[PDB]
Amino acid sequence: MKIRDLLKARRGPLFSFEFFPPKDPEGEEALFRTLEELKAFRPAFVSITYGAMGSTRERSVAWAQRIQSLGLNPLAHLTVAGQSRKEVAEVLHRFVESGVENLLALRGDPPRGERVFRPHPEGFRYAAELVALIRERYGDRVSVGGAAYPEGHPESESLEADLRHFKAKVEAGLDFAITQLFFNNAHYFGFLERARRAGIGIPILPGIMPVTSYRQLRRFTEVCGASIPGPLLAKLERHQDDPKAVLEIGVEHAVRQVAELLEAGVEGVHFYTLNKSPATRMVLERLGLRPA
Amino acid sequence: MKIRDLLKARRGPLFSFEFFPPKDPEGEEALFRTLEELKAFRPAFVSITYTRERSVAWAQRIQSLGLNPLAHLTVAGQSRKEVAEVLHRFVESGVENLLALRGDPPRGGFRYAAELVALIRERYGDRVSVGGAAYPEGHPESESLEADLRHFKAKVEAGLDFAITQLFFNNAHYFGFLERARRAGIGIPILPGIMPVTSYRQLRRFTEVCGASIPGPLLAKLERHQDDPKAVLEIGVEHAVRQVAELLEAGVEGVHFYTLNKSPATRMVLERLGL
Ligand SMILES: Cc1cc2nc3c(=O)[nH]c(=O)nc-3n(C[C@H](O)[C@H](O)[C@H](O)COP(=O)(O)OP(=O)(O)OC[C@H]3O[C@@H](n4cnc5c(N)ncnc54)[C@H](O)[C@@H]3O)c2cc1C
Repeated sequence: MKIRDLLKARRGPLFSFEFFPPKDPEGEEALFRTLEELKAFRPAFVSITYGAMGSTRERSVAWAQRIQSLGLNPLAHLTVAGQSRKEVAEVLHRFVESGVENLLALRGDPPRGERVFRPHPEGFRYAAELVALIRERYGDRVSVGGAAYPEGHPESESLEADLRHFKAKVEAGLDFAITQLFFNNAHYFGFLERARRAGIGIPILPGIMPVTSYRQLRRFTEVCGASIPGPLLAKLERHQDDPKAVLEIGVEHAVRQVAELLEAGVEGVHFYTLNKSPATRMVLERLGLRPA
Repeated sequence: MKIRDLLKARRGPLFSFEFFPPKDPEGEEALFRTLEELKAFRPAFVSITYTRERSVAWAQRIQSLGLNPLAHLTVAGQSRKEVAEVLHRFVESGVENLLALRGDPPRGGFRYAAELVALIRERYGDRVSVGGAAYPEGHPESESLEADLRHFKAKVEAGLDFAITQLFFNNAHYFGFLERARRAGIGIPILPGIMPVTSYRQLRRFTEVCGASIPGPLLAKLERHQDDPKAVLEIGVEHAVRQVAELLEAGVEGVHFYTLNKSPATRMVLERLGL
């Protein structure tokens, strides 16, 4: 099913899950056992994140076909970093010929432990270039999403420039966007209001990742650019070495965030889920969405 | 200044006030003494909720105090020419801001507000700024949130510059209304209207009010302290403060306070917010 059509039905909120590349073959089988269990939940779409800069490229195509084999709807993450325009086009074709109908067009992170993006010398620079590629080569045969940053990309120089680049990416041909994770709902609603004033009408799905360890915060603030609201931050940093209390804190905070988002009639919620972590399952149970 | 211009030019969220009207000459003078007191706060605009002779005089009086009136016009209970007449008198007085209404929040011939918006634009073009009411919680007795939103879109398309919502106690329902509006391609400013729950409850005793859902934790807090009006007051103020702090963090263009002259509720709310 195309995500644009799932969204168009307005059948209540779409719940989606994003997983991380498995470390070894037993972890891979464990992850697919988890996706098999997940089908009962009837997720809207599932994905596993892309790019060890390129990847794992044949691996990520294979994982999308395996997800489809389970009767789940894969969203293929497709990046431009570390790859020529022609390599990007090749991988794109491999996903679509494999029956992937949903693509998330992204710039992609730089390589591990490197902070500054530098384009491939014969590659794209901006995700909006990949969106335009897909639309010109496939049109409506696929449904295309992009990332959105309610608190702004760390590398942008103001929220208003950031919004203007987001509008350009939507106009290149997005059907929906999924946000970077955030912990303060008011910054998501405020992004939605900037987007509304800018006449952007596409569905924008909030992305949520419950805090599961204190060591995540540095990735969250510095790399993802998400602020941690004061009351939450206080609790976390008084409990860093009680991983039991950090987890329960993160779960509680995510439950309350998602409850408000669902009461605000968001088009769906996209959950960033560590492969082994029970954080997301606990959130869903506490919300009444999954059996205890 | 026209409200649409105040909004584009704002240096920060705009605060406006809407007073429920007085019952007697005593309460009339106290209201305008409050309004003069208010000049020090530099409110974006002020108004008084819905007898129309006195309405025009009130607008002139507010202007006389150096305040910017948002004049209310309703289609309810009057002919078309009467409506155009009150309209002309407002605009002849130098009122440049008009709120086109059927019902006039917090309260619960032309038939539709949209027809009055369209009349204003026919007669005055863009030389006035026109708002309408918005209902984040709809008319669920009556239609569907979807049908409600279609009606709002039509009213906006008649020529609104901005909307001010009916009061709400659950911010999520205001954010959900904005999201519905976004998906419908409505980009005009829409200001959240807030009334401390005390005041609303007081008001509902006296007249018919437009509905505003009371969330679980607030409804429960109210009931435990149910007798102890200074407790109940405090609960109302604390709830309105938290609502507004979240609204401002979410980049609302302003906040519109519905107030009983009269109650200490709205004064306390502004005070704790550091306004
Ligand atoms: C849901 C989600 C899933 C993700 N999955 C992955 C994944 O699988 N693999 C991975 O490596 N990363 C992934 N990412 C991370 C993402 O790749 C990074 O955050 C990256 O830094 C930004 O990607 P983007 O697609 O938004 O960048 P772009 O939209 O290309 O924007 C990058 C920068 O350029 C600016 N910009 C855009 N257009 C212009 C213009 N034309 N002129 C000047 N500046 C412009 C933007 O404002 C921004 O600062 C994901 C992020 C999200 C939110």
